Amino acid sequence: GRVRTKTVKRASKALIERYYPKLTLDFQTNKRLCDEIATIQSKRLRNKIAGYTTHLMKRIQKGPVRGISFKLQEEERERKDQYVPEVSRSNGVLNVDNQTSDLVKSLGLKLPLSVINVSA
Amino acid sequence: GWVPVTKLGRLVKAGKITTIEEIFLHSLPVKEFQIIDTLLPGLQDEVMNIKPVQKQTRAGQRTRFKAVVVVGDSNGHVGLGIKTAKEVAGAIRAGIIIAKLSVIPIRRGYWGTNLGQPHSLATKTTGKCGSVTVRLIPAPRGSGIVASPAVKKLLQLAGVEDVYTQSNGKTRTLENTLKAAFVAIGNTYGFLTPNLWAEQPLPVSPLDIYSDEASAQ
Amino acid sequence: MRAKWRKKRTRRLKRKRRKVRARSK
Amino acid sequence: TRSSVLADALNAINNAEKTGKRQVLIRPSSKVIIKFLQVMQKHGYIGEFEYIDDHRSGKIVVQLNGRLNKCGVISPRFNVKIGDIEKWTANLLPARQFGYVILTTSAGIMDHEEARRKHVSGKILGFVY
Amino acid sequence: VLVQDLLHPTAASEARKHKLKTLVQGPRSYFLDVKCPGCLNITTVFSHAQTAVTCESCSTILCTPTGGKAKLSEGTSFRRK
Amino acid sequence: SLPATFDLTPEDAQLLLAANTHLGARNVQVHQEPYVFNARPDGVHVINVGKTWEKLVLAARIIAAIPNPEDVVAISSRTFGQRAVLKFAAHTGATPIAGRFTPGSFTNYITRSFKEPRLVIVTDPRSDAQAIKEASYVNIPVIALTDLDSPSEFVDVAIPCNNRGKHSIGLIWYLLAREVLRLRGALVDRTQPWSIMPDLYFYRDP
Amino acid sequence: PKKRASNGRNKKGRGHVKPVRCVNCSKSIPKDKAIKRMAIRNIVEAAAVRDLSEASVYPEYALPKTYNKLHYCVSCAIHARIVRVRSREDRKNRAPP
Amino acid sequence: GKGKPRGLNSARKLRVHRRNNRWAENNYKKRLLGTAFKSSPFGGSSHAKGIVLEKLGIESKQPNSAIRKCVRVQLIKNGKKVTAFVPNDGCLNFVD
Amino acid sequence: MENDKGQLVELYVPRKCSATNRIIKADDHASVQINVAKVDEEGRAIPGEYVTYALSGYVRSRGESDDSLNRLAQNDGLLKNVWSYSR
RNA sequence: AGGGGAUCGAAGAUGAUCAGAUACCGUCGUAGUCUUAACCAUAAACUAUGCCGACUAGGGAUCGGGUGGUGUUUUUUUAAUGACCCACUCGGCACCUUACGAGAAAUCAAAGUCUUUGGGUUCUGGGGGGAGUAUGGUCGCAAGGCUGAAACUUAAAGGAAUUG
Ligand SMILES: [Mg+2]
Ligand SMILES: [Mg+2]
Ligand SMILES: [Mg+2]
Ligand SMILES: [Mg+2]
Ligand SMILES: [Mg+2]
Ligand SMILES: [Mg+2]
Ligand SMILES: [Mg+2]
Ligand SMILES: [Mg+2]
Ligand SMILES: [Mg+2]
Ligand SMILES: [Mg+2]
Ligand SMILES: [Mg+2]
Ligand SMILES: [Mg+2]
Ligand SMILES: [Mg+2]
Ligand SMILES: [Mg+2]
Ligand SMILES: [Mg+2]
Ligand SMILES: [Mg+2]
Ligand SMILES: [Mg+2]
Ligand SMILES: [Zn+2]
Ligand SMILES: [Zn+2]
Repeated sequence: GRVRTKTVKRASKALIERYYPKLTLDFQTNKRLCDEIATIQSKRLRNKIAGYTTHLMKRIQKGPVRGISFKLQEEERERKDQYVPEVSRSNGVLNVDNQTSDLVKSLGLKLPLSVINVSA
Repeated sequence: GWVPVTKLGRLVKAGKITTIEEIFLHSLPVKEFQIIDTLLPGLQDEVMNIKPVQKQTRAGQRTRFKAVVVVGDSNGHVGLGIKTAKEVAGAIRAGIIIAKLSVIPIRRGYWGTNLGQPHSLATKTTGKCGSVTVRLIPAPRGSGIVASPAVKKLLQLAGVEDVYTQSNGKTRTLENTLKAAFVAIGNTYGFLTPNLWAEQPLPVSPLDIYSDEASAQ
Repeated sequence: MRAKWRKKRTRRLKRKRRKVRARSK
Repeated sequence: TRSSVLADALNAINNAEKTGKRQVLIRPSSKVIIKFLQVMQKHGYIGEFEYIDDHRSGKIVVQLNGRLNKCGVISPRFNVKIGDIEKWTANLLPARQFGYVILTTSAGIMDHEEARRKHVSGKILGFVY
Repeated sequence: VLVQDLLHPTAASEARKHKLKTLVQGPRSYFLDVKCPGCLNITTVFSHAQTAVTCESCSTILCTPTGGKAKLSEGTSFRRK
Repeated sequence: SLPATFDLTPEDAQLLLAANTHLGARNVQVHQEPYVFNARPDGVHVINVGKTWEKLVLAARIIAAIPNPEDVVAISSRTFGQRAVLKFAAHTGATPIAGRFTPGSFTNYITRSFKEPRLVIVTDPRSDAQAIKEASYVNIPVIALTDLDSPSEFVDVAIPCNNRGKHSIGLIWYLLAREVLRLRGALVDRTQPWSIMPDLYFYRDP
Repeated sequence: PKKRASNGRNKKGRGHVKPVRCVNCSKSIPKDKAIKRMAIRNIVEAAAVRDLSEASVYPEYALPKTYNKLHYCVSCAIHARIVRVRSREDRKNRAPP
Repeated sequence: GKGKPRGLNSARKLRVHRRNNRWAENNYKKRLLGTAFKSSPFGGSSHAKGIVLEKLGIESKQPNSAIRKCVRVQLIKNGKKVTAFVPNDGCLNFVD
Repeated sequence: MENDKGQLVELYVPRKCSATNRIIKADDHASVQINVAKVDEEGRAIPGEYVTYALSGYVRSRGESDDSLNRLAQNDGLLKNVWSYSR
């Protein structure tokens, strides 16, 4: 099997967490990045890592991934945020119940009227 | 260096709260022992008991060590902490800390005359824990602590000059007995007497006052 | 031994002593 | 069968308090319940109360403040002997500085302290603190 | 719950209860003047008869006994007082 | 303390009857709600929306009243709440908890999810039961969006609405946001429909 | 100690139900404690039904199952049929599938 | 109330039942039956003086292996016969 | 809890639950203190100035936290027909 | 003591298995199993949990009774019936969820309202064996039931839960 141990997956997380600008979809440079940007004790463990931190990278591009939040998303989430122009005052009148009406008449005032009956 | 976590921890070294009485007033959940350290330094340690326990293991027989510790001044504040560890030192180390966090107030009182400085309790009180019931009775002055050596010490450390005691249960099992004698003294600032019927305006929360001088960044 | 087999054990025992004693009536 | 009409009112009062209520309705009231009810109220362990009148034995609604931990009843109305009133309070009151043992004496239902001042004694029935 | 007016219960929650568990107890049956327009006069019946109430002059019938409330017979009118 | 004009207005009521906030629960109906109002025949119970609108006001009257508007936490595990809360938080002080809560966030400093707020607002104490449970381990007031079958234990001030889905939750959260900015904060004089659309606090698709 | 609130099985307010005889070992066993099963199955079987219809008169006929209610003795009910044995909790659950 | 009569005249039942139940007390029943004076090799008395019949070598119960050294004595006020132990190292060499 | 002469001996006079007038002790880390806001004319909400209420851990556990506050705030004149003393 | 005696079947007899196999499995089958007239009076006769009264907390089912409904369905000409549906209310057999509370726990709307120890009343237990034995009394045709000790011995026996 080729399941990456935690130490690799843990480390990839930590690096994407705080170096998403820098880092790439390219392993080859992600490799070199790891040298400057982190101490590792063996060439094997580094590529093992950088390969996977590239993987995680390559698919953040296609949507978020649980476990990694470099803040830059939570604000992307708010500026990518808006909708509406229609609401739910058209058309005509609020349709209510017999007693929903009675609720109105027994506290408030102005209301377009529209009743119904319901069955067992 | 300290470095507190928790809002409340920060406020303390911030010198913006002065006594636990405050903390108790608003029932503030303590989480950081140095809070009760810098608040009440006169605290002294008493190791009450160490007894072996044994777990069987799918490859081993862990026998770690359970230590019971009581901390207090002798002026209205006790603690009861219990911890088991692989070493007795470690058990005693951790125990004192938990006993710090646990620290409660005691409501002492007068046997039955208004005279100089409360020496006994406020009411009879009962604490239970497991099978042991410990029952504390207000006693005249110079009666002393009428209780078995352990409970006599837990009481002493909370600063009780004269009480009577009575116990029901398998008292031999120290752990539960002291835990019940603990519950007993905790129950003094629960029991509502006439002298506390008068209404108080209801104080403002330290976390809202020095809100600023708490808070993270 | 099973309780009920012991209950039977001594039921018999009394019958013999019940017997031997009659001998002397 | 209903055996002590005091016992029931008292317990009701206590179960209400315990559960954080402010009012009981007790049934079925009597001269004694009232007098007992009246004695607690005199030292403020309950608010006001009302006798509602079923054309029967009665009902009572009590209003509770929360100042009350316990109101018990002494089931056989033992004789107390003016000397022995001390031994009772000691047995079953939290301290010597408050709480009352209430009892029925030749000259009225009254808490032990009043009983002391008036120099009468009699039978014992209940207590408050 | 926790604080309520036991002294002034609401007419409805009061009404739905049992005839003995109301505030002060009292019946929930009623009486009625009853006429079967063969005759002219009005005999006063109990809502929970038991006896099959024999009318005044004409031994016609009137109501029948039931579980609780009497079943009035055929063509008859009433009023609760 | 009574305001004067903070009565339930025309357009307010209209908003709530289009959200169907007044549609309370069915043959399920918690003992502890007189927030009801005459049983709708065949199932539903109708909710006194004034009582709703009033509770909402308390809600606002207590949210604003926290010195640092950010340690006023707004949680929702339910999806129909998530889109609302994030939008509630953004608009006010408040910190948001959408989706998973992660237990030991109020107990246990050590946890990286750690908080320590002065107040909690929750949308459905069934699903978010964790939060309500946790706050009671460490004295923290709680504000709740409740239905007629919600578990009122350990929540002070309910807001009797309709977590039966749709728009209600958002609607309520919006109004919540609306009144806390109106309160002590930058907003307006009279009615003033507020720029922001209520569909901004809405569950999306597909 | 005790192990089930339904003690053995299903008798609250009765004192005596009546024994049935285990379908497998003929052990007597109270009808309420009895482990039962409707053995609704076809007369034919799996793939015999093709041959059935084909070498028959009429069209398609009807085909009527056998029905017979089964009673097992616990030990039998455990030894093969419905039983397994469940966790302390999974025991509590009375839903079938 | 669980059990015991609470009433104000129920004092007779309350004593009787106590008389009754005392018998389940070991030393009360020993005392009142006079088990002392009747069984017991001594009189009921603190010590008793007898005469030495044979010298015994009683082997000890497990997990203890030893030979315990005793004397059969025949009590003088009694003729009741009794085996008794002879404490400390040697000492059996004192008797005869 | 005074003494022989004046002198307020014995520290700490605890808060009582606004709803039950029972003591709110220390390890009661499930009790709660709510601040409701003093306000002025035309919205606005006078910071630092609250009308405050305190509810015991018991009460909140029992579910009565809402209802009981409804009463308390309303008959302090800050709820307008929400509660009802009769049932 | 009569009748009955299909079935199944203590005893007994056999076939087998087994080192043995007085058994488990197979066969034969006495008594018995059923009933009448008398006995016997015991079961883990169990909820291993006295009865009467009060109080304390939520939820959906169901059983019997009753009340309310310009409810549904039955058609005939609409009712009247009947069954069904919804709300409430008494009294049942139970279950669910919680626990303020209780407990050594397992668990418990009672096993709750108990060192803050008293509603009324009945009954039984007081370390383990010895032993439900000996003895006396009594009931029984019997088998046996009820009542029921001691000497002597002994440091544990026992309960619930945990890890193995
Ligand atoms: Mg020791
Ligand atoms: Mg002869
Ligand atoms: Mg076991
Ligand atoms: Mg077993
Ligand atoms: Mg039976
Ligand atoms: Mg005995
Ligand atoms: Mg010899
Ligand atoms: Mg002589
Ligand atoms: Mg035969
Ligand atoms: Mg044979
Ligand atoms: Mg053979
Ligand atoms: Mg044989
Ligand atoms: Mg028996
Ligand atoms: Mg059973
Ligand atoms: Mg119920
Ligand atoms: Mg009907
Ligand atoms: Mg030994
Ligand atoms: Zn007529
Ligand atoms: Zn079987």
